[PDB]
Amino acid sequence: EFIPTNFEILPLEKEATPYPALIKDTAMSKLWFKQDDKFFLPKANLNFEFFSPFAYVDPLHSNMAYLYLELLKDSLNEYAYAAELAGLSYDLQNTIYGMYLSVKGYNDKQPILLKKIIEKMATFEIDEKRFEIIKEAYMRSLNNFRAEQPHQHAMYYLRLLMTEVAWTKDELKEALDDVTLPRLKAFIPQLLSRLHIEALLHGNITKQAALGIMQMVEDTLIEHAHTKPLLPSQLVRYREVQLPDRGWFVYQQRNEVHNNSGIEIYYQTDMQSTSENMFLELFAQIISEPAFNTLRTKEQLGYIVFSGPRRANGIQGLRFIIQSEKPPHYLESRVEAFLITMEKSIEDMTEEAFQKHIQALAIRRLDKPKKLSAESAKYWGEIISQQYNFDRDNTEVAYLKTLTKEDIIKFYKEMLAVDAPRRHKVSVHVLAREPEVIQNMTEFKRGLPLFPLVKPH
Amino acid sequence: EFIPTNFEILPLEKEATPYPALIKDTAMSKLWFKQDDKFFLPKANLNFEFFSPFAYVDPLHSNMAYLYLELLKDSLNEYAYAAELAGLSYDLQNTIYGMYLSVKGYNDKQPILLKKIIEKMATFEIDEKRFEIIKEAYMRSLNNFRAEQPHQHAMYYLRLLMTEVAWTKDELKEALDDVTLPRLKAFIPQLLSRLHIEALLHGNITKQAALGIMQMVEDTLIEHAHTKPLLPSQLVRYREVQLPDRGWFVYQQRNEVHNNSGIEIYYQTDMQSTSENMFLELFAQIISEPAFNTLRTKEQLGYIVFSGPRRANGIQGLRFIIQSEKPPHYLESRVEAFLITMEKSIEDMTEEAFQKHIQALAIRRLDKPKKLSAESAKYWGEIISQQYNFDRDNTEVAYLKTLTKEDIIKFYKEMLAVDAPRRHKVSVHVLAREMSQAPALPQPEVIQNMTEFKRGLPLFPLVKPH
Repeated sequence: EFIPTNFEILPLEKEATPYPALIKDTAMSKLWFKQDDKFFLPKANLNFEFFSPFAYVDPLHSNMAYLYLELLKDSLNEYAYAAELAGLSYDLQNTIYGMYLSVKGYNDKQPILLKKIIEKMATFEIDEKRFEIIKEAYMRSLNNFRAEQPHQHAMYYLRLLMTEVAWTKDELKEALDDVTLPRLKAFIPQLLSRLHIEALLHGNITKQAALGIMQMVEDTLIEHAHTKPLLPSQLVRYREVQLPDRGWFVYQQRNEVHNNSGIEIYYQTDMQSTSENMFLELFAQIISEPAFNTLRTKEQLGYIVFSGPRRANGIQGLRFIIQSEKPPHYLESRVEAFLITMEKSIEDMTEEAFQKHIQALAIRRLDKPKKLSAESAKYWGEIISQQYNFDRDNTEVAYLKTLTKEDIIKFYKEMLAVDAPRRHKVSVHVLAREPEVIQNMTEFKRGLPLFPLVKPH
Repeated sequence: EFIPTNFEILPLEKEATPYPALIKDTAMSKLWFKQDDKFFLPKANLNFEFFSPFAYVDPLHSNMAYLYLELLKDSLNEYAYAAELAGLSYDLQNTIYGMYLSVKGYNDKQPILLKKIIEKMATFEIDEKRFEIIKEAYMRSLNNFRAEQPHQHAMYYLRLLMTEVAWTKDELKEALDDVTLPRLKAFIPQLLSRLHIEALLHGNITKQAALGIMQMVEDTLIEHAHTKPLLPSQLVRYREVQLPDRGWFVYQQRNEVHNNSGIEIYYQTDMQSTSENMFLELFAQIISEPAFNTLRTKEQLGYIVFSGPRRANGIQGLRFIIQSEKPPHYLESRVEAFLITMEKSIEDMTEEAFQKHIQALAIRRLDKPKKLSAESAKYWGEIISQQYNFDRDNTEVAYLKTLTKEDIIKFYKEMLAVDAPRRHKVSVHVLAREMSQAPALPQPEVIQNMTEFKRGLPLFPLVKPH
């Protein structure tokens, strides 16, 4: 029931910001807030990150976190679905860093519902055969990972190689022999003991009641297990590996199931500066549409052929996701033919190609939101990257029109040419069922540098 | 009963290697061993190192590790005294890596005592009031670390800044407010679940008996806590902080007791490449005696005046440790004045200073070991640094004959001078309790948050192991 009365719209106050302001920061939590200006709807959306150290400590802890949230979902689904039937949808998911909480719906009863959600996932129990079915089930999903689509395989190996630490699915497979009820049951209060909160509150709501409810919530967190905040030195992130400025390295991975060869051709550009976002977006699109002309039709590589940006750890990147059944060096050679095609296709650009193209980028980028969850998802998508540049849109567009033909030529050469000093190229071969070598990826990653992080504005 | 009857000199075998070979490799361990051709004593060394991810993850489990090993030795002391009286030493220690074991002594009950030690710390129990005493007592030992001399305190900050992760002593101090005995006792076998041992064994035993001792140990572990081997992706090390190629950064702390300011002046040259070893060593000796001659002696700056190299994490370095009662920037100015003094003193070198200086550097570096415990500490210090290049001596001497003096200007200009494009300069201030011509150096940065400092900063590569 939960008092479905108050659907009223709340008028905007003195805090007449168009972007979410950080209304509370502690060592326990960090709180951003934004009333709805454009839509004025009787709705609210809430997103929560619970940051905690125990997440990527070891493949065993990751499995336990998984199973925790997984069986947690299995526990609460039976209670939650009738309230979800009332028009309040949600999602619980995980991060490599922490936990992902979504609360979406009306303004009327999210405080009571979220209250009972916190009270519910605080005091948590395990059934035996339930644990076995879920265990076996994810065990299937794990050794299944030999049998999926090579574009996912390629993105998995790329996010393996180009992060700081990475636990393979093999280790995850072998370690499931030890997941016992007492071991998880020891793990559970340890995890929830000490953690960090981060929250998005967005809708026709107030700041003070948001602070009081959020306060109430973290006070309940302290009420259960005597929660203490985290230390501000263990809010670390994982950096990304610096290529030694010239290397073009490659290796191979042999699939077992699919008679298909994926391939991902990674390029380190740079951190997201304001110039580099528009460099990479515009250059990506200038190699986008002629690729639609030449790759499927003319070069006939495959059907799942993809190229483009990479947004991870605050670091930009360039990729070529292609799954087909080919020799990988043969496929690389026609990718290099496409690189020659785009290289001269730069220098053959008229003013017209340029102008239609930058207007294409413009309408590609420009759109007003259409629902509070969309804009809230973009803002959350900025809070997870800890950037907060709320008006990067206007600045990047204002920069975007201030480009020349020669502006991307000077962008092109040092990173992409064959005689290039800043060429950061690396590919990953995924084989079908039938530079330097990389023997041990730890010993590979041993003597390679690490990129800096972004200054928070 | 630990009195020996083993007085038998073992004849050296057909296996006449001058350096320890990897005689046993598993996914669990890695084992290095030699025996003394020269020294001929019935004694042996043992340097077991436990390795674990969970050691330095947080203040809390590290606190539990230290209190564990403390009450561990405290329990096994009353037995240990007869061995210690006989010349059978041991040491349990903790590292940033894991826990550190170093046994040394005679050839009597070596597998036997080691068997007991491993089996004891394998299955170990806790008393209540014993836990209260270890808690309270090391808790009292914590806030004493405000009170030490700032050269020691500054070297703590040096190993603080020049690593990847580092827990300060306050946060580590505060985290013991909630440590109860059941949390530790739950923690312990989880700690002991998986771990790595890599050991150097040196002295009067054989190869096959060493294989049996190693097997013994790991089998004892698998017997107790069912230890399984690691995978080689969790063979991590910590990286070291990049400097932004021209920056000179500094900050200050303040002591309460001492009325003196300290300083340590760090310089990132480079990794130990063949050139850089003889470069920095030669520069270290040429900055050794004249700094002692003019700064501490002649200028009478202070008493805790120290100069010289720094070698940590496979990274060379140059540091200057000076505690005195001075303004530290004033002190910087005369440090830099000494740099100009040395700069001029370079070009004034004849061939006699040159030849006597490099020969004295050679004899400073070259010496055959006298005590067996010394050479084991050097080799061990190289095994923990994962270098293993034991024939670095021939390497260094062969490189040494190929040096000039203009090379050290080439060393001086981009790396050490003030007009440097490749300037990697960093000092550390430590204030006192209450707080002859220098040019205008560029401005330093204030450093409020060391974490937010290290946040966007690159990290160094690691070393290819020899």
